[PDB]
Amino acid sequence: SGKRPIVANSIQRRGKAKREGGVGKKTTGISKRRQYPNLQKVRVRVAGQEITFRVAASHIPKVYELVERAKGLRLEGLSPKEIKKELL
Amino acid sequence: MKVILLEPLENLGDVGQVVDVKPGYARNYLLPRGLAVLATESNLKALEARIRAQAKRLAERKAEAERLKEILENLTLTIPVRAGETKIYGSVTAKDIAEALSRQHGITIDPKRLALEKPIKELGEYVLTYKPHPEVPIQLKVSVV
RNA sequence: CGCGGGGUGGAGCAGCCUGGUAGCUCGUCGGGCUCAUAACCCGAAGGUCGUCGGUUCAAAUCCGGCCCCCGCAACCA
RNA sequence: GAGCCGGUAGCGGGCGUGGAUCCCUGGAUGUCCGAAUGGGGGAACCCGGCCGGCGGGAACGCCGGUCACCGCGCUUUUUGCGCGGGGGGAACCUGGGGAACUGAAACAUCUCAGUACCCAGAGGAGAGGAAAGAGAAAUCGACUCCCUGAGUAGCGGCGAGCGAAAGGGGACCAGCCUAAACCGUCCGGCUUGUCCGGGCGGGGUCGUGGGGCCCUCGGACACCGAAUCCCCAGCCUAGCC
RNA sequence: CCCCGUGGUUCGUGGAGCCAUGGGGGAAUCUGGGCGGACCACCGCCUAAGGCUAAGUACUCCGGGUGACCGAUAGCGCACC
RNA sequence: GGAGGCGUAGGGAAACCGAGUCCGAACAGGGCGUCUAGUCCGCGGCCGUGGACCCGAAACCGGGCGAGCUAGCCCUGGCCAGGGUGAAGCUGGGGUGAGACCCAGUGGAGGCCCGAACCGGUGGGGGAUGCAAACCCCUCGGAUGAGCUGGGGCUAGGAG
RNA sequence: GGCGGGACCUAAGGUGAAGCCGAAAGGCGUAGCCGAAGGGCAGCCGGUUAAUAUUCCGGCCCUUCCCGCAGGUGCGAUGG
RNA sequence: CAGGCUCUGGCGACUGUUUACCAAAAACACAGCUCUCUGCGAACUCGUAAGAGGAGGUAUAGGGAGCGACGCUUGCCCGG
RNA sequence: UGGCUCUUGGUCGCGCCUGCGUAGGAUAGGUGGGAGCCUGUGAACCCCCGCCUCCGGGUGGGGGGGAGGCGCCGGUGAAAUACCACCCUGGCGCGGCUGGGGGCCUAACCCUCGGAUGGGGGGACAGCGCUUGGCGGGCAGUUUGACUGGGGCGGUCGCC
RNA sequence: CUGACUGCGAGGCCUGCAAGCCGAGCAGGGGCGAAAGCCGGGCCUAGUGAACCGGUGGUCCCGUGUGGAAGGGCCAUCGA
Ligand SMILES: [Mg+2]
Ligand SMILES: [Mg+2]
Ligand SMILES: [Mg+2]
Ligand SMILES: [Mg+2]
Ligand SMILES: [Mg+2]
Ligand SMILES: [Mg+2]
Ligand SMILES: [Mg+2]
Ligand SMILES: [Mg+2]
Ligand SMILES: [Mg+2]
Ligand SMILES: [Mg+2]
Ligand SMILES: [Mg+2]
Ligand SMILES: [Mg+2]
Ligand SMILES: [Mg+2]
Ligand SMILES: [Mg+2]
Ligand SMILES: [Mg+2]
Ligand SMILES: [Mg+2]
Ligand SMILES: [Mg+2]
Ligand SMILES: [Mg+2]
Ligand SMILES: [Mg+2]
Ligand SMILES: [Mg+2]
Ligand SMILES: [Mg+2]
Ligand SMILES: [Mg+2]
Ligand SMILES: [Mg+2]
Ligand SMILES: [Mg+2]
Ligand SMILES: [Mg+2]
Ligand SMILES: [Mg+2]
Ligand SMILES: [Mg+2]
Ligand SMILES: [Mg+2]
Ligand SMILES: [Mg+2]
Ligand SMILES: [Mg+2]
Ligand SMILES: [Mg+2]
Ligand SMILES: [Mg+2]
Ligand SMILES: [Mg+2]
Ligand SMILES: [Mg+2]
Ligand SMILES: [Mg+2]
Ligand SMILES: [Mg+2]
Ligand SMILES: [Mg+2]
Ligand SMILES: [Mg+2]
Ligand SMILES: [Mg+2]
Ligand SMILES: [Mg+2]
Ligand SMILES: [Mg+2]
Ligand SMILES: [Mg+2]
Ligand SMILES: [Mg+2]
Ligand SMILES: [Mg+2]
Ligand SMILES: [Mg+2]
Ligand SMILES: [Mg+2]
Ligand SMILES: [Mg+2]
Ligand SMILES: [Mg+2]
Ligand SMILES: [Mg+2]
Ligand SMILES: [Mg+2]
Ligand SMILES: [Mg+2]
Ligand SMILES: [Mg+2]
Ligand SMILES: [Mg+2]
Ligand SMILES: [Mg+2]
Ligand SMILES: [Mg+2]
Ligand SMILES: [Mg+2]
Ligand SMILES: [Mg+2]
Ligand SMILES: [Mg+2]
Ligand SMILES: [Mg+2]
Ligand SMILES: [Mg+2]
Ligand SMILES: [Mg+2]
Ligand SMILES: [Mg+2]
Ligand SMILES: [Mg+2]
Ligand SMILES: [Mg+2]
Ligand SMILES: [Mg+2]
Ligand SMILES: [Mg+2]
Ligand SMILES: [Mg+2]
Ligand SMILES: [Mg+2]
Ligand SMILES: [Mg+2]
Ligand SMILES: [Mg+2]
Ligand SMILES: [Mg+2]
Ligand SMILES: [Mg+2]
Ligand SMILES: [Mg+2]
Ligand SMILES: [Mg+2]
Ligand SMILES: [Mg+2]
Ligand SMILES: [Mg+2]
Ligand SMILES: [Mg+2]
Ligand SMILES: [Mg+2]
Ligand SMILES: [Mg+2]
Ligand SMILES: [Mg+2]
Ligand SMILES: [Mg+2]
Ligand SMILES: [Mg+2]
Ligand SMILES: [Mg+2]
Ligand SMILES: [Mg+2]
Ligand SMILES: [Mg+2]
Ligand SMILES: [Mg+2]
Ligand SMILES: [Mg+2]
Ligand SMILES: [Mg+2]
Ligand SMILES: [Mg+2]
Ligand SMILES: [Mg+2]
Ligand SMILES: [Mg+2]
Ligand SMILES: [Mg+2]
Ligand SMILES: [Mg+2]
Ligand SMILES: [Mg+2]
Ligand SMILES: [Mg+2]
Ligand SMILES: [Mg+2]
Ligand SMILES: [Mg+2]
Ligand SMILES: [Mg+2]
Ligand SMILES: [Mg+2]
Ligand SMILES: [Mg+2]
Ligand SMILES: [Mg+2]
Ligand SMILES: [Mg+2]
Ligand SMILES: [Mg+2]
Ligand SMILES: [Mg+2]
Ligand SMILES: [Mg+2]
Ligand SMILES: [Mg+2]
Ligand SMILES: [Mg+2]
Ligand SMILES: [Mg+2]
Ligand SMILES: [Mg+2]
Ligand SMILES: [Mg+2]
Ligand SMILES: [Mg+2]
Ligand SMILES: [Mg+2]
Ligand SMILES: [Mg+2]
Ligand SMILES: [Mg+2]
Ligand SMILES: [Mg+2]
Ligand SMILES: [Mg+2]
Ligand SMILES: [Mg+2]
Ligand SMILES: [Mg+2]
Ligand SMILES: [Mg+2]
Ligand SMILES: [Mg+2]
Ligand SMILES: [Mg+2]
Ligand SMILES: [Mg+2]
Ligand SMILES: [Mg+2]
Ligand SMILES: [Mg+2]
Ligand SMILES: [Mg+2]
Ligand SMILES: [Mg+2]
Ligand SMILES: [Mg+2]
Ligand SMILES: [Mg+2]
Ligand SMILES: [Mg+2]
Ligand SMILES: [Mg+2]
Ligand SMILES: [Mg+2]
Ligand SMILES: [Mg+2]
Ligand SMILES: [Mg+2]
Ligand SMILES: [Mg+2]
Ligand SMILES: [Mg+2]
Ligand SMILES: [Mg+2]
Ligand SMILES: [Mg+2]
Ligand SMILES: [Mg+2]
Ligand SMILES: [Mg+2]
Ligand SMILES: [Mg+2]
Ligand SMILES: [Mg+2]
Ligand SMILES: [Mg+2]
Ligand SMILES: [Mg+2]
Ligand SMILES: [Mg+2]
Ligand SMILES: [Mg+2]
Ligand SMILES: [Mg+2]
Ligand SMILES: [Mg+2]
Ligand SMILES: [Mg+2]
Ligand SMILES: [Mg+2]
Ligand SMILES: [Mg+2]
Ligand SMILES: [Mg+2]
Ligand SMILES: [Mg+2]
Ligand SMILES: [Mg+2]
Ligand SMILES: [Mg+2]
Ligand SMILES: [Mg+2]
Ligand SMILES: [Mg+2]
Ligand SMILES: [Mg+2]
Ligand SMILES: [Mg+2]
Ligand SMILES: [Mg+2]
Ligand SMILES: [Mg+2]
Ligand SMILES: [Mg+2]
Ligand SMILES: [Mg+2]
Ligand SMILES: [Mg+2]
Ligand SMILES: [Mg+2]
Ligand SMILES: [Mg+2]
Ligand SMILES: [Mg+2]
Ligand SMILES: [Mg+2]
Ligand SMILES: [Mg+2]
Ligand SMILES: [Mg+2]
Ligand SMILES: [Mg+2]
Ligand SMILES: [Mg+2]
Ligand SMILES: [Mg+2]
Ligand SMILES: [Mg+2]
Ligand SMILES: [Mg+2]
Ligand SMILES: [Mg+2]
Ligand SMILES: [Mg+2]
Ligand SMILES: [Mg+2]
Ligand SMILES: [Mg+2]
Ligand SMILES: [Mg+2]
Ligand SMILES: [Mg+2]
Ligand SMILES: [Mg+2]
Ligand SMILES: [Mg+2]
Ligand SMILES: [Mg+2]
Ligand SMILES: [Mg+2]
Ligand SMILES: [Mg+2]
Ligand SMILES: [Mg+2]
Ligand SMILES: [Mg+2]
Ligand SMILES: [Mg+2]
Ligand SMILES: [Mg+2]
Ligand SMILES: [Mg+2]
Ligand SMILES: [Mg+2]
Ligand SMILES: [Mg+2]
Ligand SMILES: [Mg+2]
Ligand SMILES: [Mg+2]
Ligand SMILES: [Mg+2]
Ligand SMILES: [Mg+2]
Ligand SMILES: [Mg+2]
Ligand SMILES: [Mg+2]
Ligand SMILES: [Mg+2]
Ligand SMILES: [Mg+2]
Ligand SMILES: [Mg+2]
Ligand SMILES: [Mg+2]
Ligand SMILES: [Mg+2]
Ligand SMILES: [Mg+2]
Ligand SMILES: [Mg+2]
Ligand SMILES: [Mg+2]
Ligand SMILES: [Mg+2]
Ligand SMILES: [Mg+2]
Ligand SMILES: [Mg+2]
Ligand SMILES: [Mg+2]
Ligand SMILES: [Mg+2]
Ligand SMILES: [Mg+2]
Ligand SMILES: [Mg+2]
Ligand SMILES: [Mg+2]
Ligand SMILES: [Mg+2]
Ligand SMILES: [Mg+2]
Ligand SMILES: [Mg+2]
Ligand SMILES: [Mg+2]
Ligand SMILES: [Mg+2]
Ligand SMILES: [Mg+2]
Ligand SMILES: [Mg+2]
Ligand SMILES: [Mg+2]
Ligand SMILES: [Mg+2]
Ligand SMILES: [Mg+2]
Ligand SMILES: [Mg+2]
Ligand SMILES: [Mg+2]
Ligand SMILES: [Mg+2]
Ligand SMILES: [Mg+2]
Ligand SMILES: [Mg+2]
Ligand SMILES: [Mg+2]
Ligand SMILES: [Mg+2]
Ligand SMILES: [Mg+2]
Ligand SMILES: [Mg+2]
Ligand SMILES: [Mg+2]
Ligand SMILES: [Mg+2]
Ligand SMILES: [Mg+2]
Ligand SMILES: [Mg+2]
Ligand SMILES: [Mg+2]
Ligand SMILES: [Mg+2]
Ligand SMILES: [Mg+2]
Ligand SMILES: [Mg+2]
Ligand SMILES: [Mg+2]
Ligand SMILES: [Mg+2]
Ligand SMILES: [Mg+2]
Ligand SMILES: [Mg+2]
Ligand SMILES: [Mg+2]
Ligand SMILES: [Mg+2]
Ligand SMILES: [Mg+2]
Ligand SMILES: [Mg+2]
Ligand SMILES: [Mg+2]
Ligand SMILES: [Mg+2]
Ligand SMILES: [Mg+2]
Ligand SMILES: [Mg+2]
Ligand SMILES: [Mg+2]
Ligand SMILES: [Mg+2]
Ligand SMILES: [Mg+2]
Ligand SMILES: [Mg+2]
Ligand SMILES: [Mg+2]
Ligand SMILES: [Mg+2]
Ligand SMILES: [Mg+2]
Ligand SMILES: [Mg+2]
Ligand SMILES: [Mg+2]
Ligand SMILES: [Mg+2]
Ligand SMILES: [Mg+2]
Ligand SMILES: [Mg+2]
Ligand SMILES: [Mg+2]
Ligand SMILES: [Mg+2]
Ligand SMILES: [Mg+2]
Ligand SMILES: [Mg+2]
Ligand SMILES: [Mg+2]
Ligand SMILES: [Mg+2]
Ligand SMILES: [Mg+2]
Ligand SMILES: [Mg+2]
Ligand SMILES: [Mg+2]
Ligand SMILES: [Mg+2]
Ligand SMILES: [Mg+2]
Ligand SMILES: [Mg+2]
Ligand SMILES: [Mg+2]
Ligand SMILES: [Mg+2]
Ligand SMILES: [Mg+2]
Ligand SMILES: [Mg+2]
Ligand SMILES: [Mg+2]
Ligand SMILES: [Mg+2]
Ligand SMILES: [Mg+2]
Ligand SMILES: [Mg+2]
């Protein structure tokens, strides 16, 4: 999946194997294949409660940057999932 | 990573600093324990504030130091309070040293920022050392009688 | 094709570092010794050290090219 | 404007110039099933909560109302209340996935073809759209569609095949709003600050570069103007001469 | 932005740029930054990483009009319950 | 409606030149080209692209539909006339130092025996436009088991 | 009302709050809910109709529920 | 209604299983032997995944393979 | 994707040291300069210490000691033996860049414990993402010629 | 001594096409020979391979806004 601040699906783009010179020629073999987004979990606190993020490796920082913006935010209310959501 | 730490560590350094560490050390330790903080744009500036605020602050106090430093130098506090022929009937403290000053002129001064251990019980004239700033000492002339 | 490392006694290899050095095993002949092959002991012959050119006082040695076998992957319309 | 109680005659019995049947518009009523939505389930059935009613009526039954889930917003968490989603549609449209036969006179690159089909979503269309454009003219000026450019330029086991764009001719014609600097205010947090952040309001939108703040111009009634709003013409949903 | 893997384009790795982007590294705010088919210089063009926008276009469930269209083995599978 | 197309000039890979031009040192030779044709519409014959005269595969691929037949398992129930044989164990007696062991009685074991239901399908005949798209008669196999059977439910197409 | 099923229970399975997974469609899943030819539950004998009958009738017998009374006791649950 | 018996070979130990509809067997299966993988979030299988089976099992267990009651036995070769 | 620590490599700069056939008196990597060079910018002879070895000498660090010490040519080898310079072969001390190996830790990530903000095991490993090369009928798509007194097998396939 | 030439090539043989073969003479520039003249390999008929893709040398040419460069073309030759 893709899920979080990430915003990245999983693109199906082929991988074609070839045999060759480049200084004599270059020929082929080709098939569809699915490229996945490097993707990790990120646990963080945010007031009370924990809260995980199924984010891509790229935007791991964005998530911390989000908790920083959350300090300026008024939250609580037994909001486990609810925080994440209201957490933009 | 760039991070601004809020705690001295033999590791990285004294508080308020800003040092590069590997993101891990930040993400999974320093940052959440709170020993350090993501040095975002906001924080770097929130640190300007934290500086400028006390920075100009102290200088503006030292201001009111060269203010007293000039008055307190060209002046002697004549302190009339009964006394034997050498010793004093009772005693003069900084508190008194202070009120006499705040009356005999109107200049207010913190009694504590005034070097004097045991109260004066001798009769005579002295010069006690006042200190609102650790780089602005003031020799205060006086005269119990 | 470019990459790598060698052509040393009748057989190879050590010597090629970091120049001042041909020795090893078996083999050939002779001698010693055994019933005897043989083991064993003494001694000797059999190498432009692939080749030519160059450094150096001095090379198998360092360097160029060449002649050849081995190996490396990689290309073949 | 004379008949009428469908197709549908007959048994039986009615209605119409006190203007019926019939046609157009609006409203009413609308069992159960179906997105199906109180809960269940083998659609068209079965069982129940709360409130009010019906019967002698507390047991039973029936009637009226109401009670799924999900998103967004007020609700202080709360529990609420409010607007929205759900499902369907011939073809058309966009997006996420996506073949093989067959062709190459075999076949693997290649072709068929981003077609067939599956999925989600849009709507009377959909997509695209005001230049980080094109490309050689010190030129053009959003997007879309048609003609042409052109079977060109190219791509290609240089095979089989595939196959542009600019430019010109037409249709249509339209441009706009934000983000940020800076200013104001509401709330939170905290190492109370000349701060950090979140929300709301002002401000601002460009490539002759534009915008912000500061100073000078006078800063203006004027000037432009909706793709939102109102009314009207016209038009369609019965007829008439 | 450069690199690795790909997709789009006429472009099948080709001297391969442009648009897009799964992985890695990772800026700047106009003396900025993209592009004009590798690259470099010169000279031009253009301002990315927010959004909306009518008409001209496509379709025929539906109603109407018309035919060198059919006439019941034809014409829609069905003129007909 | 002149955008656009074809035609008016060729030769050369091109740069280029032009009634020429290319090869070449060549005013040798030689290739190709000069001494003009064309286009627009109708019609016909053929060619290319599309299913391209018509009817016919065995196949392949995409999405769906099937385990109410059959196969396996899961859940819960049901069924197996009658007869036979007589294991261990136990009781008792014998036996020995104690015992193994012996005998009798008792007992009721078993993918045990005979054989109906029920589950098969061995050989023969019959049937062969059938009673029947697998039947019929004789015969034969299993029959407390790895048994048979009702109801509920699960697994499927390169999959079960 | 008593037979069978339902206003009872749970089985395999199914479904499916929570939770997890997946390009979409979807896949898995605790509780719970559904799911029976299993558990649970009150009717027998006889008569009668052209045609039904533990269903109508006759005799005899029983269950749950509501209300009231009399008597009795800490009563009380999806929890043990 | 209701066994023809005997002797002697082959195959397969045995009861079972099978080509629904031309093959019931000497074919499969079987108890049993051997090799081998697997230390538990097991190995292996299904699934893109989550997950599930394995097993709520733990090497006297589980997967894979061959041989196939029982008796006697199972030689030499590690170049490919 | 992290904290600590030991250990080791490449490579560059700096610093410093090693590389001993006769010969010349000599155990002088190279080439070139220049007769002069050290010592109070405290020397020779001698005690202590590190490192090398060709077993002699060599070089660096602590003291006694005191104004004395080396070179040159002749000699001599292939070259000259003070001193200064660029550099080589090999190595040591510093920092820069950069990698390989061991150990420990816990907080990522993973497992687990009658909820746990927690505790226990694992641990920067494993899982997963991108990329590398490999093994790979488990699976997929295809290919596997024509002549031919039928096909196959055999023979043949172009040129003189 | 190096005509085992360079630039051509009238005209034919042969032939479905593609290909194969013989060739006078012209220019350049040269070898042998006194000269006439002969020499564009070998007495002759076998000793071979279209196209495409690519390599090395060269060179009037092309070079994506311009100048270069990348690459390509042309000539020569190479890998069946
Ligand atoms: Mg996820
Ligand atoms: Mg991404
Ligand atoms: Mg998605
Ligand atoms: Mg790949
Ligand atoms: Mg190349
Ligand atoms: Mg190719
Ligand atoms: Mg293909
Ligand atoms: Mg394919
Ligand atoms: Mg993490
Ligand atoms: Mg969460
Ligand atoms: Mg990254
Ligand atoms: Mg914030
Ligand atoms: Mg809440
Ligand atoms: Mg809550
Ligand atoms: Mg939400
Ligand atoms: Mg809110
Ligand atoms: Mg990191
Ligand atoms: Mg006094
Ligand atoms: Mg007195
Ligand atoms: Mg006062
Ligand atoms: Mg004051
Ligand atoms: Mg004061
Ligand atoms: Mg100070
Ligand atoms: Mg090598
Ligand atoms: Mg040898
Ligand atoms: Mg040897
Ligand atoms: Mg040796
Ligand atoms: Mg010997
Ligand atoms: Mg010899
Ligand atoms: Mg030799
Ligand atoms: Mg010799
Ligand atoms: Mg050989
Ligand atoms: Mg060999
Ligand atoms: Mg080798
Ligand atoms: Mg009428
Ligand atoms: Mg009527
Ligand atoms: Mg009627
Ligand atoms: Mg009627
Ligand atoms: Mg009538
Ligand atoms: Mg009538
Ligand atoms: Mg009548
Ligand atoms: Mg009428
Ligand atoms: Mg009528
Ligand atoms: Mg109506
Ligand atoms: Mg009503
Ligand atoms: Mg309903
Ligand atoms: Mg409702
Ligand atoms: Mg429902
Ligand atoms: Mg009520
Ligand atoms: Mg009532
Ligand atoms: Mg209603
Ligand atoms: Mg109700
Ligand atoms: Mg929900
Ligand atoms: Mg909701
Ligand atoms: Mg709202
Ligand atoms: Mg809400
Ligand atoms: Mg409200
Ligand atoms: Mg509010
Ligand atoms: Mg709420
Ligand atoms: Mg309230
Ligand atoms: Mg609330
Ligand atoms: Mg509500
Ligand atoms: Mg509610
Ligand atoms: Mg509302
Ligand atoms: Mg809607
Ligand atoms: Mg819709
Ligand atoms: Mg698409
Ligand atoms: Mg897609
Ligand atoms: Mg095929
Ligand atoms: Mg074929
Ligand atoms: Mg295609
Ligand atoms: Mg599509
Ligand atoms: Mg959706
Ligand atoms: Mg829809
Ligand atoms: Mg539109
Ligand atoms: Mg749009
Ligand atoms: Mg704009
Ligand atoms: Mg195509
Ligand atoms: Mg086409
Ligand atoms: Mg076009
Ligand atoms: Mg145009
Ligand atoms: Mg136009
Ligand atoms: Mg028009
Ligand atoms: Mg316009
Ligand atoms: Mg604010
Ligand atoms: Mg907000
Ligand atoms: Mg604002
Ligand atoms: Mg605003
Ligand atoms: Mg505005
Ligand atoms: Mg303005
Ligand atoms: Mg703009
Ligand atoms: Mg400006
Ligand atoms: Mg202003
Ligand atoms: Mg004014
Ligand atoms: Mg103004
Ligand atoms: Mg507007
Ligand atoms: Mg009208
Ligand atoms: Mg009307
Ligand atoms: Mg009238
Ligand atoms: Mg770029
Ligand atoms: Mg990569
Ligand atoms: Mg790669
Ligand atoms: Mg790329
Ligand atoms: Mg694609
Ligand atoms: Mg492509
Ligand atoms: Mg194309
Ligand atoms: Mg392509
Ligand atoms: Mg490309
Ligand atoms: Mg790009
Ligand atoms: Mg990317
Ligand atoms: Mg760009
Ligand atoms: Mg451009
Ligand atoms: Mg360019
Ligand atoms: Mg531009
Ligand atoms: Mg722009
Ligand atoms: Mg921008
Ligand atoms: Mg913009
Ligand atoms: Mg825009
Ligand atoms: Mg945009
Ligand atoms: Mg639009
Ligand atoms: Mg139209
Ligand atoms: Mg019509
Ligand atoms: Mg009509
Ligand atoms: Mg008509
Ligand atoms: Mg007609
Ligand atoms: Mg008919
Ligand atoms: Mg018909
Ligand atoms: Mg007729
Ligand atoms: Mg007919
Ligand atoms: Mg129709
Ligand atoms: Mg019809
Ligand atoms: Mg009908
Ligand atoms: Mg009909
Ligand atoms: Mg031409
Ligand atoms: Mg001529
Ligand atoms: Mg001719
Ligand atoms: Mg001519
Ligand atoms: Mg001619
Ligand atoms: Mg002509
Ligand atoms: Mg014509
Ligand atoms: Mg024609
Ligand atoms: Mg033709
Ligand atoms: Mg054609
Ligand atoms: Mg056909
Ligand atoms: Mg035809
Ligand atoms: Mg045709
Ligand atoms: Mg079945
Ligand atoms: Mg059956
Ligand atoms: Mg029995
Ligand atoms: Mg007995
Ligand atoms: Mg006894
Ligand atoms: Mg006994
Ligand atoms: Mg007895
Ligand atoms: Mg016994
Ligand atoms: Mg006994
Ligand atoms: Mg007995
Ligand atoms: Mg017995
Ligand atoms: Mg008995
Ligand atoms: Mg039996
Ligand atoms: Mg038997
Ligand atoms: Mg029976
Ligand atoms: Mg039977
Ligand atoms: Mg039978
Ligand atoms: Mg039979
Ligand atoms: Mg049979
Ligand atoms: Mg038979
Ligand atoms: Mg028969
Ligand atoms: Mg018959
Ligand atoms: Mg018959
Ligand atoms: Mg029988
Ligand atoms: Mg039997
Ligand atoms: Mg059964
Ligand atoms: Mg059963
Ligand atoms: Mg049933
Ligand atoms: Mg199939
Ligand atoms: Mg299929
Ligand atoms: Mg299979
Ligand atoms: Mg299978
Ligand atoms: Mg009963
Ligand atoms: Mg009942
Ligand atoms: Mg129930
Ligand atoms: Mg039930
Ligand atoms: Mg239940
Ligand atoms: Mg269950
Ligand atoms: Mg789902
Ligand atoms: Mg979903
Ligand atoms: Mg499910
Ligand atoms: Mg159900
Ligand atoms: Mg139930
Ligand atoms: Mg029951
Ligand atoms: Mg029952
Ligand atoms: Mg009873
Ligand atoms: Mg009764
Ligand atoms: Mg009874
Ligand atoms: Mg009856
Ligand atoms: Mg009764
Ligand atoms: Mg009690
Ligand atoms: Mg109590
Ligand atoms: Mg109780
Ligand atoms: Mg009998
Ligand atoms: Mg018998
Ligand atoms: Mg007999
Ligand atoms: Mg027998
Ligand atoms: Mg058998
Ligand atoms: Mg046997
Ligand atoms: Mg049996
Ligand atoms: Mg079976
Ligand atoms: Mg059978
Ligand atoms: Mg059977
Ligand atoms: Mg059959
Ligand atoms: Mg069959
Ligand atoms: Mg049998
Ligand atoms: Mg079988
Ligand atoms: Mg076994
Ligand atoms: Mg055995
Ligand atoms: Mg093991
Ligand atoms: Mg598998
Ligand atoms: Mg798998
Ligand atoms: Mg498990
Ligand atoms: Mg289990
Ligand atoms: Mg085993
Ligand atoms: Mg034996
Ligand atoms: Mg054996
Ligand atoms: Mg033997
Ligand atoms: Mg072997
Ligand atoms: Mg071995
Ligand atoms: Mg071996
Ligand atoms: Mg790693
Ligand atoms: Mg040396
Ligand atoms: Mg020597
Ligand atoms: Mg001498
Ligand atoms: Mg010098
Ligand atoms: Mg000199
Ligand atoms: Mg001199
Ligand atoms: Mg010196
Ligand atoms: Mg000196
Ligand atoms: Mg020493
Ligand atoms: Mg030395
Ligand atoms: Mg000298
Ligand atoms: Mg010297
Ligand atoms: Mg350091
Ligand atoms: Mg280092
Ligand atoms: Mg370093
Ligand atoms: Mg380490
Ligand atoms: Mg450890
Ligand atoms: Mg520990
Ligand atoms: Mg630990
Ligand atoms: Mg701890
Ligand atoms: Mg992690
Ligand atoms: Mg926890
Ligand atoms: Mg934790
Ligand atoms: Mg823990
Ligand atoms: Mg732990
Ligand atoms: Mg540990
Ligand atoms: Mg480890
Ligand atoms: Mg790792
Ligand atoms: Mg292998
Ligand atoms: Mg294999
Ligand atoms: Mg392979
Ligand atoms: Mg293979
Ligand atoms: Mg295959
Ligand atoms: Mg194919
Ligand atoms: Mg082939
Ligand atoms: Mg043939
Ligand atoms: Mg033949
Ligand atoms: Mg014949
Ligand atoms: Mg053959
Ligand atoms: Mg020939
Ligand atoms: Mg000719
Ligand atoms: Mg010819
Ligand atoms: Mg020839
Ligand atoms: Mg010929
Ligand atoms: Mg000859
Ligand atoms: Mg001939
Ligand atoms: Mg080809
Ligand atoms: Mg070429
Ligand atoms: Mg050139
Ligand atoms: Mg030329
Ligand atoms: Mg040029
Ligand atoms: Mg040029
Ligand atoms: Mg261009
Ligand atoms: Mg130009
Ligand atoms: Mg250029
Ligand atoms: Mg070139
Ligand atoms: Mg070239």
